[PDB]
Amino acid sequence: EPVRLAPEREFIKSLMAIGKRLATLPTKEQKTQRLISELSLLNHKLPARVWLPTAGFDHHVVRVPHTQAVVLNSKDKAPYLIYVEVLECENFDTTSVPARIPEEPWQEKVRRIREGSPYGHLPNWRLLSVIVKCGDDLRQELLAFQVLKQLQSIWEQERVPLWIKPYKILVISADSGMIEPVVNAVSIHQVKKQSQLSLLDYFLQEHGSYTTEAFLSAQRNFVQSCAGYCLVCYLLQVKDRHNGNILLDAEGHIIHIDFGFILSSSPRNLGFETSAFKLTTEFVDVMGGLDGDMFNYYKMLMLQGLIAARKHMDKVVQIVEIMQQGSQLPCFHGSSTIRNLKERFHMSMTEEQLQLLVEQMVDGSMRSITTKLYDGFQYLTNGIM
Ligand SMILES: [Mg+2]
Repeated sequence: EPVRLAPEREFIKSLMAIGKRLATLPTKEQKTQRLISELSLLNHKLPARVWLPTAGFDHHVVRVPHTQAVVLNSKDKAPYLIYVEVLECENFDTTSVPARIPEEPWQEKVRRIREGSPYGHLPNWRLLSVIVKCGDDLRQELLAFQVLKQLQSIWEQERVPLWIKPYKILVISADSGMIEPVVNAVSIHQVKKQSQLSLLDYFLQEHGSYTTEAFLSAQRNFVQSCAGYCLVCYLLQVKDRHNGNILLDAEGHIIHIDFGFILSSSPRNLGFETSAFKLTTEFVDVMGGLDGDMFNYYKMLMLQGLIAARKHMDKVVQIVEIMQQGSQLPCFHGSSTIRNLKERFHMSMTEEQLQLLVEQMVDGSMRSITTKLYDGFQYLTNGIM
């Protein structure tokens, strides 16, 4: 029995077909009801010789818990999120399809699904998640994912301890795809809404006090991820940054999501911004303030990260150029997109100049901080303060 492709195609198509039927429904409530029925049907055919390509390890799909999926918010479309139970195997080509067994945080979902699943006792059981978008073009997300992976590889190679979290994208059609969500994390919006704390106070409560290893560890993770995404947002010109599309994980890292406006995507910023990455007071406070060692570390990481990126520039630009040749995406706008991208690597600068640039960029990223208004008047008047 060779690895047959038709089962897999039918599986992927079934997920898209579900989305299409949900999209005929006006209300979220109705889509939720329909989704339960749809997933129950899917389970008729499982386990099967099919896989979720976003897994990143060989496995068979065994179950899609039909009550546990989520219809996501959409004005027009019908995006949805499913949890998918799989059994890991070492080699998919040699492994037989598993025999059927008859019938909040990530951590609680995993617990509840495992307990309710006839497969949940198996040691090779794993829960995966995927967002199915049957009417959204994900090629721009895929480009971002490819670039993020490349930057991650560059920083690893150059031993720069920046941290980012590329999330997997599958492009199905020109107007459909799949996204592996980042599950161990909540938007900063919700972290603040639920806790009613600043991020600093949240860290002190959740991780520990200033003298604790946990606090320092979380702070280090926050800085390394902040620096990583600062560079990502600058190089890719990621726009539409807000607390709804920045997540916080249980380790203190931030994760940027939703790359719907990158590179030359309209509308262009008219406020002379170097990047839409904004370093708020709240963020600077987590780093222990403007004069703090962790803020200095942040700036050092930005410089070492940019040095590393610059050194391997062609690896990143090539990814963008290949995507541009194949596709007519909104983030491309004729010649200038690539020119401007290359210029953001600062190939002509010395490391001394790059250090000065990082200072300017960091200063600019805090432009929304009220202190900058208060203490910026020397640039706007003939006074020296
Ligand atoms: Mg002046």
